[PDB]
Amino acid sequence: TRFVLLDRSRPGVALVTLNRPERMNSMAFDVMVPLLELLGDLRHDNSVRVVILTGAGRGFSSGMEVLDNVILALRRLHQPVIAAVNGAAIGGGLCLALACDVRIAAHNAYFRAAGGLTASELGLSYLLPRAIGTSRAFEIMLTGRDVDAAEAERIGLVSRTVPDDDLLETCFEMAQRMRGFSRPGIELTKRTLWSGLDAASLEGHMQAE
Amino acid sequence: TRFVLLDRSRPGVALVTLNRPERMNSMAFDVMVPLLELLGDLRHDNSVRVVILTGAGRGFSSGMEVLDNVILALRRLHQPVIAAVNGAAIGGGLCLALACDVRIAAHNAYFRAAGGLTASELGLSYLLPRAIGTSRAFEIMLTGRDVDAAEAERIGLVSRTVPDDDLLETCFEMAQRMRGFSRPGIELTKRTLWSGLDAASLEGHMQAE
Amino acid sequence: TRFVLLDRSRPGVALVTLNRPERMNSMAFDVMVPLLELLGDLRHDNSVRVVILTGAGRGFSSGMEVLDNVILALRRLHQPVIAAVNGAAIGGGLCLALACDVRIAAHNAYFRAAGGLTASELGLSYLLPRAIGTSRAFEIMLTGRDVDAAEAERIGLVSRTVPDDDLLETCFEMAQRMRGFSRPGIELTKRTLWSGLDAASLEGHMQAE
Repeated sequence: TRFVLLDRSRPGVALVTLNRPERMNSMAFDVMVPLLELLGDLRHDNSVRVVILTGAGRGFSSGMEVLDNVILALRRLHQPVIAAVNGAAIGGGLCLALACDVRIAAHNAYFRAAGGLTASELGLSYLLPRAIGTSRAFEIMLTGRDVDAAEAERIGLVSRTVPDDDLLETCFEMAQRMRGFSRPGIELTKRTLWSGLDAASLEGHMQAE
Repeated sequence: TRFVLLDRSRPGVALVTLNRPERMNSMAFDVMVPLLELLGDLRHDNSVRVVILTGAGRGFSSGMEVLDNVILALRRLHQPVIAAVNGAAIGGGLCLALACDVRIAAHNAYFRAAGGLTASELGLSYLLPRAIGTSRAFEIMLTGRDVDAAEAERIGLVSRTVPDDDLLETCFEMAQRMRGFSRPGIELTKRTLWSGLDAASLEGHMQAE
Repeated sequence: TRFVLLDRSRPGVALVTLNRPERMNSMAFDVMVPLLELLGDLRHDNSVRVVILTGAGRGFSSGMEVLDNVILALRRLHQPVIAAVNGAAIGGGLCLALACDVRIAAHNAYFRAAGGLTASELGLSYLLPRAIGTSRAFEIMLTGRDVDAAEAERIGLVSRTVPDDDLLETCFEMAQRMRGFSRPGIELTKRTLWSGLDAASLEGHMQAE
């Protein structure tokens, strides 16, 4: 009945579930705003070392902009965010997954860019070519085709694709491994990675303080 | 007898053929300048939704700079450009293909960087690592080796590799699919993609107007 | 007994061996400083066309910063540098390999990011996502897992993976091929490639002089 659920069962992990499976967790206002407030809170929760983000039901997400705020909130966390893509990641849903630090896909997952200049398409146009190279990003976005989970793994859109039944535990297993590193160590890795993408030059980035 | 041919057989599509098969469509002045003027015209033709670019004969192209003007003209089109790489794409020819939005290769195609600071090598050095990653771009350009069509598909230099006999119709099939999207929608996708490559940061790009 | 060895057996090639196999050629001060001085000398040696960099013993390298100076010295050479990754490339060792122009791996090799804001992690965070895309770079660096030589080749972290016994000769064969191009031609290719990575835009890069 809540639009975004939080699960703190596992030590050091916050499992966040987009919860309107009826509408394929479409990123309407009443989903993205509570998500934004939760992401803000999680930033200050030092018991949480890793965030796993997933969708209730059949889809991950079918996707006055709040998506850009959410994207930057994900990036602002000192915790790594693992997207557990359990089903359809479409438009804003694909962009949300690309805003996470790691993606793992269920066999059931597929990915589509879709949709008017939106935060979603701007985010996609920045992040997708940097994930999978310009050739594949360009034709996927220009044809608007579906990318299945096997292809997503092959081309490096996700890190791994696993049986639907194994998805969350794979993510929990990865989170558990990440817990073994120090909180400031992991944070620095995440921060250098995202700022490395924006860096003007190699030398400038190496001079970062 | 014309050095660049235009074919408007298929609705919404302009098939452009580099036509000096004798010299493997080498990007001499008398080819690139008519191509440049045609690309300028196509920009204003609202009957054309998609451009397919290919070479006459055995090669795609064997490649006071006009290549840079052509590169920027391709990019300036609101229409997606599909390179139908039917054979040898060498030097300026590879750079021309990389300046298109999507590449499809015939079984017959192969790719080589070749050649004096040229627009070709500058364009390549920017575009190839962004297409296929720095490791592969660097050694392909530093060894100057041939890359066959099967490898090109594997590493994401092209989106697909198909039988020689099926090349153009695969491209027409993709163009036909792209026609289904609105003209301003497709345009925005192409524009965000190319400007995304040049963007200084994620956040700056998301603030684009 | 020297910490960095130079081998000029093969014409046009300088084979540089990191020589403290006892400590897995860890990039301590007494290794990196002589390497830095050697890289400086090699820059002025016009008999040397290609540099091959490798490690003595079982590892490539297990890795007040001098690593950043070494990184920029490698990049400053007009000669291509081929990393012959003969074993463990860990932390600064992986970053060193990523600072070379081409990587070839022995069957024996594996790669790990490891480690406090260091030149190593900054260099990695810039170079790894540009080599293999953000999805794989991010999870490899955030999980700190080992990447074996077969995977490294598959994802384009290295150009090729070969039997341990064949590693150096594969590199010598590639160097021999690179020798066939002119010294200023090869130099320009290397320079456009590295500056292309830092370029602000396609058009700006094409206007380079």
